[PDB]
Amino acid sequence: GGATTATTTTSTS
Amino acid sequence: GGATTATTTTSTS
Amino acid sequence: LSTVSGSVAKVSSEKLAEKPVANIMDALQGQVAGMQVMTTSGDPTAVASVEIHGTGSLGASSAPLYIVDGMQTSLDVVATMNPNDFESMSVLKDASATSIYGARAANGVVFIQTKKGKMSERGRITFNASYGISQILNTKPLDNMMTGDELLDFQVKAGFWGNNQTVQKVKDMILAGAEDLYGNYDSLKDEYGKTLFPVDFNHDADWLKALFKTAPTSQGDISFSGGSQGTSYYASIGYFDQEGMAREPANFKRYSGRLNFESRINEWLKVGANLSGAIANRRSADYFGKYYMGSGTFGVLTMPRYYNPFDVNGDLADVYYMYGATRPSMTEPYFAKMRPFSSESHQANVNGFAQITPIKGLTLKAQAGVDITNTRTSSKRMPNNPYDSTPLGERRERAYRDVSKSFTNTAEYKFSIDEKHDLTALMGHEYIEYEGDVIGASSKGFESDKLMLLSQGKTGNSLSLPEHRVAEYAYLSFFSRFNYGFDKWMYIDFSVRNDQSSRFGSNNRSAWFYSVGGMFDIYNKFIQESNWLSDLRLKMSYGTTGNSEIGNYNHQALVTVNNYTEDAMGLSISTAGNPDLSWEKQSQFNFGLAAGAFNNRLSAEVDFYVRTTNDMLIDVPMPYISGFFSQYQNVGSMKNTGVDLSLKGTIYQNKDWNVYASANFNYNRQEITKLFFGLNKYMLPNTGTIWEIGYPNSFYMAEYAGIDKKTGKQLWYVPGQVDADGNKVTTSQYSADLETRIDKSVTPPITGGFSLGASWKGLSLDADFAYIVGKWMINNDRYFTENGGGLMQLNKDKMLLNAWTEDNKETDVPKLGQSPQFDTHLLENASFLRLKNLKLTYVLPNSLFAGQNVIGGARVYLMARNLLTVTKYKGFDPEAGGNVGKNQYPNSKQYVAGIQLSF
Amino acid sequence: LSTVSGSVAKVSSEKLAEKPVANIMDALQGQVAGMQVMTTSGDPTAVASVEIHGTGSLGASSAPLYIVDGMQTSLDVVATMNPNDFESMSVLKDASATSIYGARAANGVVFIQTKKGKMSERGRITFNASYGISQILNTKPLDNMMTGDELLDFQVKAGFWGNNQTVQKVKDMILAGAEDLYGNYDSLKDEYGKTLFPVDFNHDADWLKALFKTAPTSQGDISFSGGSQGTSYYASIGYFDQEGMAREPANFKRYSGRLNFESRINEWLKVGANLSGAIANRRSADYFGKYYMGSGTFGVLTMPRYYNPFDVNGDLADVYYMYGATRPSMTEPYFAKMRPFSSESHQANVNGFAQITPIKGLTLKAQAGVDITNTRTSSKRMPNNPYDSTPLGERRERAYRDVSKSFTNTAEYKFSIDEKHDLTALMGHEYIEYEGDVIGASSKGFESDKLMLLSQGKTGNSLSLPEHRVAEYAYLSFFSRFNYGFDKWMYIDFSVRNDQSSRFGSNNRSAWFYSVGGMFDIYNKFIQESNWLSDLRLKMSYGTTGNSEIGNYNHQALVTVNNYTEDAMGLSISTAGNPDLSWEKQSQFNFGLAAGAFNNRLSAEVDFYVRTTNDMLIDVPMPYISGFFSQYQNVGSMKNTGVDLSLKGTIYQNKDWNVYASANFNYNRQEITKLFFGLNKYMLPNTGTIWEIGYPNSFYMAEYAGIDKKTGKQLWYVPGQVDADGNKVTTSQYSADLETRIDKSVTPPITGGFSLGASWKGLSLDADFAYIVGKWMINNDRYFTENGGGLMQLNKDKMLLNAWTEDNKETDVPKLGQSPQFDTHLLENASFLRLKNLKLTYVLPNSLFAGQNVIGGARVYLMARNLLTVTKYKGFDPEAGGNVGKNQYPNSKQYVAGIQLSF
Repeated sequence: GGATTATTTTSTS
Repeated sequence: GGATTATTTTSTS
Repeated sequence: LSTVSGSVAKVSSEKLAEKPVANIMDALQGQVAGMQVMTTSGDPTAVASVEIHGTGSLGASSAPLYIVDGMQTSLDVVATMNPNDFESMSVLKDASATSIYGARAANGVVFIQTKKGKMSERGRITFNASYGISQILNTKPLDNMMTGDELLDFQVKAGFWGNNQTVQKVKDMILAGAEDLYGNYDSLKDEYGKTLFPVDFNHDADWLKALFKTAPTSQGDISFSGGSQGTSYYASIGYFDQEGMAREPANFKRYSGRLNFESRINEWLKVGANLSGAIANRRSADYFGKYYMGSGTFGVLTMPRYYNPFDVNGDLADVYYMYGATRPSMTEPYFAKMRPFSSESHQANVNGFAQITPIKGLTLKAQAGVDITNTRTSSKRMPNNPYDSTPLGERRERAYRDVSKSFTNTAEYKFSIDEKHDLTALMGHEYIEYEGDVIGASSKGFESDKLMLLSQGKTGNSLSLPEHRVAEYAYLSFFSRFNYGFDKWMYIDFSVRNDQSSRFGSNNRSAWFYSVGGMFDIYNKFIQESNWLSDLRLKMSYGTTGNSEIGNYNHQALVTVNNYTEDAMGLSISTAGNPDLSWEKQSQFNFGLAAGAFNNRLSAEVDFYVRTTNDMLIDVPMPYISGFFSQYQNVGSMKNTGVDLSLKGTIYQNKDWNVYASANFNYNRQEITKLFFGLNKYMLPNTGTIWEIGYPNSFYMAEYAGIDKKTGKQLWYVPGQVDADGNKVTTSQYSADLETRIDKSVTPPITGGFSLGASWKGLSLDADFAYIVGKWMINNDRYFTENGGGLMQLNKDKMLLNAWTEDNKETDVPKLGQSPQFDTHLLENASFLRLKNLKLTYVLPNSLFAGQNVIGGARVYLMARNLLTVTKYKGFDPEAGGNVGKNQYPNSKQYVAGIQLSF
Repeated sequence: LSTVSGSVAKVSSEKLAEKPVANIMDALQGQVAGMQVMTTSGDPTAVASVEIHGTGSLGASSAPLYIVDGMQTSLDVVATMNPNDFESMSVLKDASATSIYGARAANGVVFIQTKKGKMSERGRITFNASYGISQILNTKPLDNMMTGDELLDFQVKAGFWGNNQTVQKVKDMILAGAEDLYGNYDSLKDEYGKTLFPVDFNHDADWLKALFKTAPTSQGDISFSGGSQGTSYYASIGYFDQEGMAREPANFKRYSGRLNFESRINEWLKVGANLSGAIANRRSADYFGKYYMGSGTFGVLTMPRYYNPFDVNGDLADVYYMYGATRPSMTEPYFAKMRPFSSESHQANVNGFAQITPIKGLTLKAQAGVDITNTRTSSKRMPNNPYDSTPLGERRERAYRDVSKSFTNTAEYKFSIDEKHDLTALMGHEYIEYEGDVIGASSKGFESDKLMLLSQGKTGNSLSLPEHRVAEYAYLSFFSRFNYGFDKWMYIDFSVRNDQSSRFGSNNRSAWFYSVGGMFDIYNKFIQESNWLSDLRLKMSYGTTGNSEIGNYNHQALVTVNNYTEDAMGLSISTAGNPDLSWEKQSQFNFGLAAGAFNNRLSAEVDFYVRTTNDMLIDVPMPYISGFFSQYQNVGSMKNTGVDLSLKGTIYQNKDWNVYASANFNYNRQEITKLFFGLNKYMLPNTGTIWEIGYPNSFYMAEYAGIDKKTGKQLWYVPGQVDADGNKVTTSQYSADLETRIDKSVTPPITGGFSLGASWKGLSLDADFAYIVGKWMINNDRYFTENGGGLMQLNKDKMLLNAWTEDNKETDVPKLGQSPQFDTHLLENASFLRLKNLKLTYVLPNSLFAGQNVIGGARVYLMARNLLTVTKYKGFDPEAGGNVGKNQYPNSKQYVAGIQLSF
């Protein structure tokens, strides 16, 4: 892959 | 060790 | 193995039959009350998440204690054991049942027990074989995406390509006049337009066919069981091979062996040895969970349908094209053959015991086990690649060694005093040890395929520093339990335990735990003459247990290297240190009732539990002004409360028919009681959840109201405020003060399952269902496929065509140039009901094997795993997740046909 | 296992009893006729040199084929097996006996066979323990060396220190006014003259105490043997620990395990599995064989006795002093704790078989074995050392993995045709495979003891390139033998074999071998009525066999990397290549006679053999003008011819006494027949030997005559020339044309051994002797200790004080300023007779264990190994050598007391 798209939320549990 | 002393004969068999 | 007043659920060998996965805990989803199992990938090298009676901590791990034949293992080592060797599996979900095993016995233990040879005068041979395929299980998410030209018209209208541009001006010379890229490479400058059309505005490229496939699965096994007058043996060999469902390769393949052996030497000593080995090959698809442009389910959803990864003949090409790129993007088979990877792991488990019975009564027992695994992996990056950033190649080798030793010695003495007062004492010692190690060495700069050893790379600025990691721990424990029993109807169990760990400081490492339990047989004393009821036992317990799963060096104030120049060394401060770190203490009250009617034909068990956790190990988040991310500490406490109940029956009618059923249910209610800094609540940043006093870890979101029909903006409810007409007040400006805790839960409260099974003269049909309700998930993929503000280069949902304009006014989807937030419209109901397996067998009749004494048994199967799910979650999988659905590996739907020749 | 007309020598379990060494072949020195075993170090991690019927080649290896339970191993893997598990050892020194095993079966095979459980109704337990010490075995070489002040006077007179200097002027301010060196170091500038006297002209420092010690040895074992109606088992665990006799550390320590298991499943199939494992720690003293200044036996002989390595209290210091040095020389314990080394090897051997008997007669047999070993070593060089060349430290890790798989499948069919014509057929398949691997990674530049991972070194010019080695091979073979037998007195064996190897080219890898043998029982047909004789069998054979032990890639013309800059790569020519490389074919004729008298009380066997080797693989020495050292080629041929004979008896008198004896002898005569380049003779440079047509590889030396009594020069005989008075002509100018082939041999012609054993009521005494005559060795240590020309700084022999001067004229030792040559006065007679073991046991009487059913056996031992040797070789060891005695590790003399409780 390449050019990671953004505005993700982190995952706890 | 250090300062290897010389005039040895090689060993076959 | 366990007490008589304990909470034990025993799973038989038929539920541990042929399952075409290496993850054995996924075969127990819905078979034990209270124990809930959820796996998060269809990866073959994936390990399930087990939780007994809810989550017990917030920082330390809530996994159980997996024990295979006395000595305790991990789930990756269990994955290399053949599941056809297992006789049963006992789950001990009590504080009186788990009182001779302790490292994280507050989470419950799982006792896997292996098969032993029966003592008939003629041995038994069994040859099993199987073959199946695996597919993706959901396709409905890509049923409402845009097509190619529809997406291009939507992009041209929204002003993504130009301010004054048409459809033909964009599609003609902007992103189809990019033969200028393919004309720079000698391998494909004469293939453009002839056999390779990377941009095709007339069809729709099937991106699911380019990223996921149908994968085969095989297994074979042969087992010899036998036993003479004193000795018994079970030998077995076999192999397993599972391929990855996704096109990015991730397989699993193991060759196994097993020899259990038991013998009685004389009238005074009995020895035994159960030892196994395996040679295993793993590989993982390490791009699922991250949002790259053309990978995973995010890539099957968001890639534009006017980009064609196939050639003119339908096969998958080596490269495709995205507009603006400066090199062609490699597809997954070409990226797999230009970046090789290979693992090889050798695992050996040696385990032995000796019982000595000197006098009548007491038996001494010594047991010792060694668990060694040597893993060795290799990775390449192949030279002379035209679509790479360099013509040079690289290599990287790694060697792992993990060695775990264990010793355990008990001395049991049982006796009676007059006729009906049978006591039993037991004292014992336990020592566990572990020492792992990682060594790594890489090289780069190769120019040939044949000359690629590590000692053949460049020697200047192309050198690098090796890798080295060391981990080790130890445990020492002294335990003792006493069972007192009256004649038939009263049993009282009492146990003490002292545990010492290497993970805590030298003044805080030792802790004392106890347990007291009782069982009362009401049927054999009071109601011994009855018409319908046939069994009734009441049982209760109370004990305290520890949990010590944090990490090996979490209590020192450490200083590490940090070099500045290449002439001297340099030290930095690594961790903060906590000298007062110790165990986490969980006290569980339990109270149950186990009935039985129609002499075996209705069994029912009802349980009740509390399970209070104090001195809870939280990896507490320090503020950023301290310079550290987090630090383990004993602060906080959290309660549970739950009921769980199971009931099984038999409702058959004739001599030929045999119909049975089973049902199983669990509900609990989490509650946090004390956090860490005098805080009332703590919201975890950009996760969507909150820890609050008196509630579970709920979700923490803003509430989405709708849109404004006069102007098109999104609308959110103001928390607390009510308008004069009773309606709730809305606002159109987003802020972090619009967020409130909503009444959902991250951990699902209600789990369960149920099974049916019918039979006939030979032909049998079993069906197992599992369900989880109360589960909600943030659908993070819908942030990308349902927004008109940013990321307009990707494929969108079909609903972004009725968006609010000045003409189209009566709609529901907002105006274009707005970014969405993470609020309650991305929170979805991920409550499902599955059909776990649908096995249909037919054992061949015994009259067929009459004269031949070479055979004497044959069975066939037709098994289907995960072929039906009912839910309302629109994201390829509701189980694959937990707090978010990211770019996920969906589970598999598998069709497997097998055969078994017992002779 | 072997034919009836073959040459098989079976060694029982009592000769494979407790021996306190890991090298098991040294326990067979003198027990097999023809097989001669010589080891060359007292190192614990040393491996013996076995030769059956003389040396068969000149380039390829003449080692036998070591087979432990069907699948073939190496002697390092055999060293990790407990020797108390071995039932017997068969040595198959024939061309008809070795016809189902082939990889180097022309050298003979050694079949080790493990113990199996007997089938009594009550099992057997055995607990063995032992403890002993090991010392150096010879001290006589340092009985005629100079003292301190005597050496100083000899040096001052010979003009080594000055032209005009006295004894006090040298000893006072030249080499005792070297507190100037010790005054530069903070650790010992205040210890000179107070507690540390490095130069002491008044005593004599015991340099044997500073370089060799007394080392302990322990072993323990516990074994459970058992067997029921169909099954049998032998389980065993134990450990072994041997310390190094020299002060430079070289130990051996292993923890072993073993489980042999056999079972009969039904009347149609029999299965079995014999599997073992080990965890082993090795270390080797890698300075013996080289001539460094203060190391080894050369260091105990040549170090001057006015240098003191001890302090004033008798303990060994950290450093000593040699004159002229710029840093203090570290002693062996300090050099051992400043250069740590640690190995850890995990070995597993898994091996299984299955026999199927479908019809009467034929049995099919399948067998498969895996042999895995993962070794992992670590080395350091510790920082902040004051006596080092740098204050920085280094580290180096290594990971080895060696995996060897094997499969073998036979199908035997035996039948009779009328009453007395029993045939037997056997066809079979064999596949052997091997794949090894080495990975290494180092780092340097550390400044602290605690911060020494590999990822914490410097990153500039202090980086380095990793290590990587790969080796692999394979073998495929199809064999078939047929035994025909008449009624009692005639057996005829005929066998064909096709062998294919991976070490030869694709047009030359396959070869066909055969064997025909016969046995005739003369006693059961002709002389069946006799008074004294009780057995007489005549047997003969002839077969051809192959040998393929050269190396894995010796036939390709290869090109390797050779980098010049750090920007591009560079290729060089690596080897020369030989496309026409194939096997080495040995045809052996054998003819024997085995008698027997007084019904068992005299056994005698006489054998005769030829063993012609054609197409012999020589690693031929190319001339230096080709740019290559050597290349493997099929050129040359060499014959043998030998007799070997053994005889054992029993000469006891009373009921209590039991006296037995055994004797064993072998003689052969080597002969070379064709060399390689049309050459008649080829002298190996500075080794002292020569290969010639029609003779063995003899020695090639000049002949030393004496000295010249008128002028003092050395004198050598002129070869061929005779003076007029019959005396031989001498000359005093050395040249290489004074060298001739002398009638000695490098390989000894005559080997043998003999054993005695007496017994009584319990008390037993066994004594074993081995001998080798005809062995000569060049004593290379006497070049250094008996010359007045060069190397005057070292200690000399005491005979260099009657050297020829103008006053002292009637002497035998030459003048001073002459260098000696390697001629016949350094060739010594290394023919010895040893006393290999002297075991004295006493089994406790059975009347002592009467009421207790817990015990029932006990034995004790008092064993002494190598306590007596008689020879006339003056060099610490005549066995430790072969063509030269360099700075050698002498063998050990060991005293071991043990105990065994069988119950």
